[PDB]
Amino acid sequence: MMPTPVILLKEGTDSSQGIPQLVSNISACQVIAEAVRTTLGPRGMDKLIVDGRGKATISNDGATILKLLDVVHPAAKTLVDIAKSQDAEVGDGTTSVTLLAAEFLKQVKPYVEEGLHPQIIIRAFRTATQLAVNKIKEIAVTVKKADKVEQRKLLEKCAMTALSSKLISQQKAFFAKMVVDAVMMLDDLLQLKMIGIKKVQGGALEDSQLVAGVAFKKTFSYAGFEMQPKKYHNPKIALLNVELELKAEKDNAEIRVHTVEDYQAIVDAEWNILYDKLEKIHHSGAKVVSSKLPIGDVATQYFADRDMFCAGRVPEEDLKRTMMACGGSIQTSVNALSADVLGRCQVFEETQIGGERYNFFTGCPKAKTCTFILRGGAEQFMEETERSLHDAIMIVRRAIKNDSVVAGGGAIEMELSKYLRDYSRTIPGKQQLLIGAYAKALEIIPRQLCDNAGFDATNILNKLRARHAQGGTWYGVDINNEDIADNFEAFVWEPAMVRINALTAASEAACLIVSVDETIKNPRST
Amino acid sequence: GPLSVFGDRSTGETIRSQNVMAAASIANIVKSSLGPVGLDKMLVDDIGDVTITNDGATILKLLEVEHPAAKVLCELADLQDKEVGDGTTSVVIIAAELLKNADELVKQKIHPTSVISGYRLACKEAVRYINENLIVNTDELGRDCLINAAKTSMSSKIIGINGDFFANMVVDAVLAIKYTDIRGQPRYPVNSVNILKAHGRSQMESMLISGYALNCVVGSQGMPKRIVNAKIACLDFSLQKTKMKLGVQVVITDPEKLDQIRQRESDITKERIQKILATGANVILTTGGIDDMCLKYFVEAGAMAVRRVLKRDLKRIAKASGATILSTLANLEGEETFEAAMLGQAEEVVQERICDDELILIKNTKARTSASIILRGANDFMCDEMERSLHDALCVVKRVLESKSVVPGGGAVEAALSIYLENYATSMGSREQLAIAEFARSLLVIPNTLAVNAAQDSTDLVAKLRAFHNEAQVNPERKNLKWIGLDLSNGKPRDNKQAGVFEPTIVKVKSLKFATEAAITILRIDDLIKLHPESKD
Amino acid sequence: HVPKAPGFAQMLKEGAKHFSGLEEAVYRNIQACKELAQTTRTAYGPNGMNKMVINHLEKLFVTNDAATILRELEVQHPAAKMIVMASHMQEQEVGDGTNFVLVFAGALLELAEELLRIGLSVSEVIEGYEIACRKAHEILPNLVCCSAKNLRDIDEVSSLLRTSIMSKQYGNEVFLAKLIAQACVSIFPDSGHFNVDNIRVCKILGSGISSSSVLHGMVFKKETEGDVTSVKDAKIAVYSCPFDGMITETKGTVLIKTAEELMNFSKGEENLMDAQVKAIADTGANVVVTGGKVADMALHYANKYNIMLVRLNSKWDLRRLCKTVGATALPRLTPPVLEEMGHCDSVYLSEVGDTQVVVFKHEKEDGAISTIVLRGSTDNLMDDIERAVDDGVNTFKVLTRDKRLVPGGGATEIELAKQITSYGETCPGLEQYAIKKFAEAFEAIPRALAENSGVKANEVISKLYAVHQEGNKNVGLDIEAEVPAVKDMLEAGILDTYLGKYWAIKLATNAAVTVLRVDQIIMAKPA
Amino acid sequence: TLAFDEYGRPFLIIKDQDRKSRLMGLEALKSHIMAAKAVANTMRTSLGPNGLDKMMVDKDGDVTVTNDGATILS
Ligand SMILES: Nc1ncnc2c1ncn2[C@@H]1O[C@H](COP(=O)(O)OP(=O)(O)O)[C@@H](O)[C@H]1O
Ligand SMILES: Nc1ncnc2c1ncn2[C@@H]1O[C@H](COP(=O)(O)OP(=O)(O)O)[C@@H](O)[C@H]1O
Ligand SMILES: Nc1ncnc2c1ncn2[C@@H]1O[C@H](COP(=O)(O)OP(=O)(O)O)[C@@H](O)[C@H]1O
Ligand SMILES: [Mg+2]
Repeated sequence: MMPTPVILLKEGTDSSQGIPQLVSNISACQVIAEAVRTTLGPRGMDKLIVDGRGKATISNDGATILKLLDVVHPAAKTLVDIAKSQDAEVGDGTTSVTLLAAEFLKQVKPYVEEGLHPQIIIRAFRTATQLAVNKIKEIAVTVKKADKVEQRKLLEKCAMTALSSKLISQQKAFFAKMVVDAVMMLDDLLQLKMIGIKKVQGGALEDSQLVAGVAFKKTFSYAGFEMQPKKYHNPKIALLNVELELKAEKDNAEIRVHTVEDYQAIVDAEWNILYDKLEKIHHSGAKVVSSKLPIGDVATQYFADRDMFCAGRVPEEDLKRTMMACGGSIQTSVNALSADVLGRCQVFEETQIGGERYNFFTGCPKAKTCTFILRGGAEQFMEETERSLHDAIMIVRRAIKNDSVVAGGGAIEMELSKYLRDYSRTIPGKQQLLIGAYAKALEIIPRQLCDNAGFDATNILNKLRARHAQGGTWYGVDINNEDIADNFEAFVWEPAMVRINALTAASEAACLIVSVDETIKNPRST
Repeated sequence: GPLSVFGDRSTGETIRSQNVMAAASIANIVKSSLGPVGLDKMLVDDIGDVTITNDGATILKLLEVEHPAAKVLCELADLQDKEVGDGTTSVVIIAAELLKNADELVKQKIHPTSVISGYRLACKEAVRYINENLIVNTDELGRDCLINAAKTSMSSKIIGINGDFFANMVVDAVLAIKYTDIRGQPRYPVNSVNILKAHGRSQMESMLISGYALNCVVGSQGMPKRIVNAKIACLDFSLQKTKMKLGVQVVITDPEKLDQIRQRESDITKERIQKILATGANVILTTGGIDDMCLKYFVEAGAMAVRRVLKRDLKRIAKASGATILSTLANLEGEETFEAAMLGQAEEVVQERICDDELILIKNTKARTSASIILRGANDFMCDEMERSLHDALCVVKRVLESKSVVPGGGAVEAALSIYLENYATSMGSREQLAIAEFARSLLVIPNTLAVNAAQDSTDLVAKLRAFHNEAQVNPERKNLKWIGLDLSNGKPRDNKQAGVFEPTIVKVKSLKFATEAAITILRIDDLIKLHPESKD
Repeated sequence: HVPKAPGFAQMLKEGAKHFSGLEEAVYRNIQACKELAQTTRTAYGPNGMNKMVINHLEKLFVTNDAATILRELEVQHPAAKMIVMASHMQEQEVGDGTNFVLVFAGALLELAEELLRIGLSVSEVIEGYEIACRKAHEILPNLVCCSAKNLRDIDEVSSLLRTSIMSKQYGNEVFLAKLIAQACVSIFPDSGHFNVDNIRVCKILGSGISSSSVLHGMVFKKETEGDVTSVKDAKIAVYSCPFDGMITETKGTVLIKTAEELMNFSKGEENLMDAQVKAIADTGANVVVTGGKVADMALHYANKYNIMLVRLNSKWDLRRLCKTVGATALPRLTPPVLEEMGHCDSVYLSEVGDTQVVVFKHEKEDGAISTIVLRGSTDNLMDDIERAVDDGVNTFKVLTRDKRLVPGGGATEIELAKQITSYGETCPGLEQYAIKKFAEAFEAIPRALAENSGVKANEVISKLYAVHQEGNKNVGLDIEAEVPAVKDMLEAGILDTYLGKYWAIKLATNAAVTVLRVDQIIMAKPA
Repeated sequence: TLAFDEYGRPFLIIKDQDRKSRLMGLEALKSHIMAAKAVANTMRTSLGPNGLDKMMVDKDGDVTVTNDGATILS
């Protein structure tokens, strides 16, 4: 009843102001944190989100669940972007970054309702975060005896905990051994495009395998592929970027002929153009032909008579992996074919895995790439297995360049609460209610390890705060037994930069929510 | 498979989070109207009526609610008026913060029955500590206790002036209606004070009428409107023409007997009016009706007759003036006796000018010397606010004179209970110590709300508040820091013993008992089923 | 029954409104511009609060700069657009102080309403504001105490740039001052024109602000399409033509008349493209960057002669690469490059933040161009630091134009409030009331600094006039803690944009005068 | 409460949240078993040599009598 002007404010916009705006932003982050709350820990469940088209996507990753909720709240989009940056920087910090940033707002939620101008909270959050990321670097263990069997065992323990809380229960010793062997075959770039993860429907998780070479899906061929048998003991691969069809036209050629004696010479020349390209592939040992451009019926029957195999319409992502596997080079022009541009393998067969055919390469010792073939019972089952595989790969990718690891579980998150509560009792002012509130907010990572399976989480935090204040600093939460356990001796490991980027992204997100005091939304939504 | 109910079912922590937001929706409204720095609100209806008030009972009664957990806190404010009368913004904020801190406990997988049993050990200990840490009864301070307790209630309302004008009128009103009872009970019925409203001069012209102020008119404009040494005749029967009942009918067989029956309806009527007027009665009060034929007998004899008065107003006049409420004829088969020795007495019955209305005043009533307060304000919105603020001020001095015990206000009780219950939770606390520890943090919201509405320092003034109360409990050197409160006009902890910030004991004892009991019922809504409205079938 | 009032003299509109007089037109333009001044008053100062503003495109903008807020708000009041375009002229001129315009002109119109309702009309408040505006430009050269002249290096500008950073990034005032010092000084033109377009911001999603750095070169967001990504010689041949051969312009038609011309056409086209790639391989080139597309035959000989290919789809990014490595974009097909080659130090690729980038990193010859690579947890945070980065580059252009500085933080506006009040008491006329109200508009500018810090502005503004007794002229505001006891600004180092203060007073005075000139408003039907 | 805050502001998290369905409870696991048992009770009668066939009608009206479990659920 108050605002009735002749000319309105902007158009029709509503804007909240002050203290009711800030509690509206904190309580909005609590609702979106419930979609990643039950996905923490090995006893954490997954979630299924269906869109309007009917496509079902079952996952437990924070970067997968939060992107499918279609959240339109302005403050709640901050917790989605830190789950996207954790997947882009680390790859396995996802559900922990979103839930810890919501606790930084809920611990100051009784403090923002009673005074406490938020510049003191931003200064206290940046002070506690810099001390938290420094105590991790001063306690992260490392070794000086690398390039041995001990360094490979360090990469396997970080991949088993990365494969934890996924849809893998007893296949931790089988899958994580293949993840470490996948990145050691790569070069010194650690590119994720140099490893193919292809899903084949049909088969259990034990039927999966890590191919040392490459394997493509055997796309649409022509008449002549029931010939050309798949038994090669030492073949050569001709990677091409040319068309092997009779109708290869430059789309601007007009062959004006004058007589019938020269008219037949043009048609004989069009076959002689295609057959000259096939003679360049021949007489060089290249029994296997690969090209991203299609091959017609003429060149398919020519290779069947000369006992040669071909494969057309190969995707460009597969030919780049095939080039690094066999050690050759993709030649667009067939005139420059030699022994230096062809590939070399040992076993090249076309199997029948999952009903569909797959042409797999194996036996090449100079393989700078690999291919991990997944076999599952559903399309959404293999998509979760692919999403769980990317989290284990990106952990062991960062662990090579930085081998400093910390203890898994809630071992680091509890001892950082010890060093911050001892720091808060040595400084005067209003920071005792904010540094200590930052330390109590870090204790939810051992809470969600217990609240997902009961475990009497109130009594298990009194044992964690007593063990870290008395003895070791790597005591966490045991999952099989309902007690505290040393996670460093139980081989529950994780890299140190997983928790460094988790504390950095959660603090910068929590400092952004407390810094906005007005929210203006324009009604034009077309 | 599932339940085939036609309504709606929600289980788990959904209703456990909805009841806290339902209680916080009510507490965030009334948080801006607490303490001397509190501000009033506006209650606009759909028909156009505007109600400006700041009391916790008048706001929540007119406000419509839908949630079942919201109706508990709204009916909690209605009980505070009957039991205490000023304690009806502070109960709603405590009972909602009791659910906010208990919601943080049940999210830690703590069972709510331990929180219910933990709240009962902290509520009974809070009444035990407040009854052993009072300062003094009403013997040492005397009249200074009644004035300082009255000014604490008026500080949150429109009558919170720096002077003692409204404070002295309330104490002189309760002290003039001292009605003794059996077994030594000096009762003070505050409902007998007729609080009247009139849009007139400023608030400094509020008259304290020693007697009673009747809100009625004389009627016929031929009666003397001022009678000195008046004799009040309180009676409840309509002074109209004698109408026969349903069982009696007039069936005449002779035309000569027609006019004698018609004149008999007024002769029996005027026979009562001549025997109640020959006994010296000058003022006649009637709850029924005096028609135009009977008004002539008061103009001719020179008597005042007031018709259609309230039944609740006639009992306050007849008890204060020594009059007997007579309904009919009586006294052992007597024709017309009226018991003329039982007439009321009054010094002066005068109809004054009350800014374009008529108001009848009775001066000192010669028997009991009652009191009535006529309020004066700018508009009708201030007069409705001045009536609610005066009625809450009358209930404060009623409980102090009945229960001679006062506690320091301004957050001094909630600061001492916030530290005693933390030490109480450490002694006998094994599994319910977390509920007693959150009972102390929920009580701290009363000094926290005083710092928000005053725009002062929040996390430093209350931290300095409990610094004095901690030294008064762990350092037994007679520090006498149990009366440390808040100075909201300066922003520093002050001593409420010398400053005169006094509150009754049962304004916080009954507040902590009603808020703890209301927090138990809302803590047991883990399952909630809502059926569809059955309106059109 | 009930009658009604019809039109009187000129009611000829078909749905449009009309405003005339002081109460219907002048007083309503003041109250509309007052709501914009109270809107951005909270976001003003180092302790200002951010604002999540959503435009019509349903995207999120969170910032504390008043220039980017008004660009997203769809304001429809006509007099309110005059204070928005006056703040937009502050961004185009100096790039800093856009919010200073909303506070000063919002207080100029608010105090003008107190003069029209008590006294003089718009013919004397406007003439009274213009006298005090000319006198305000005589005190500003007298308030200059320091200068950005001695030791123009990364040490002195690391402290002189903190004032523009701490007003929008309070906690990151130390990291962003060093990143803007290693970028603005490194692109110095050796006493020439400082171009602010030579500093780009590459937003890389990833870790926090502590991992941000400045690379001497350019960082793109594209791929290579090759396997020659390791380049150490870095002899770059920049082209603007599409690297796929030379095609004709009008129609294009291959004319075959015999069987020999059909067979030799496909082999002759491959030999023609082979001679052009080997013509640039013999010149020593390693990086070939084109603007258009690239055919499959050009990629075949690029990997054969071991040269790297870079695709740049944007035509504006191609011109910035020519100023980075010192080359020239050739519009024709690949010639033997004589002297228009590029010369970098190391061109490589790295996947930082799950983003494969191409870096033209200079190691030895560091100063040709700069690019600040910012890191952040959210995409909304990196847009707010980019606004703080652009405020640091725009402040460096102000110090190039004028090296003078005035002590900010409230110290300049109090001395401007004291001298104008001295001129107002010595004016024996009726326009002295507008001169005294012009000095009170400068009083409300440190009032917004104290209200955003949670301090009572009555005790803050009383201590400022008590310490300004004719000889100090430097004490501003200490917003570090409650109960301020304010200190000197030259000892703290809070001084910025004397040329920014010279234009923001002139633009806000001309904006408030233009509103007061409007006496009659004739609007149309909005459609 | 849902779609409203305690301060009176509208509480909108995701788009079209009034027409959404979310179940965590204890019946979310119960709804998965009762939906999967009805598929298993349908395929129980078509098991073994005495398994009775099922008549499947397509969207175009074509009728195919199938007994193998692959074509029935598809
Ligand atoms: N064997 C184990 N014992 C106890 N806790 C474990 C074990 N394996 C994993 N965890 C815990 O489960 C959590 C899984 O976190 P996760 O969801 O992977 O984080 P992000 O989403 O960032 O990848 C880790 O914080 C870790 O402490
Ligand atoms: N002079 C004062 N100094 C400090 N606090 C005061 C003063 N006067 C009143 N208060 C506080 O203001 C509060 C007002 O409570 P109130 O809303 O009247 O409760 P109710 O709604 O039950 O009547 C009291 O709790 C009291 O502590
Ligand atoms: N360290 C500091 N101490 C006190 N005041 C400061 C400090 N840093 C910045 N300020 C104040 O904050 C204000 C920020 O103004 P700003 O919004 O940047 O103006 P504009 O919008 O024109 O750029 C300045 O007027 C300055 O006085
Ligand atoms: Mg600035």
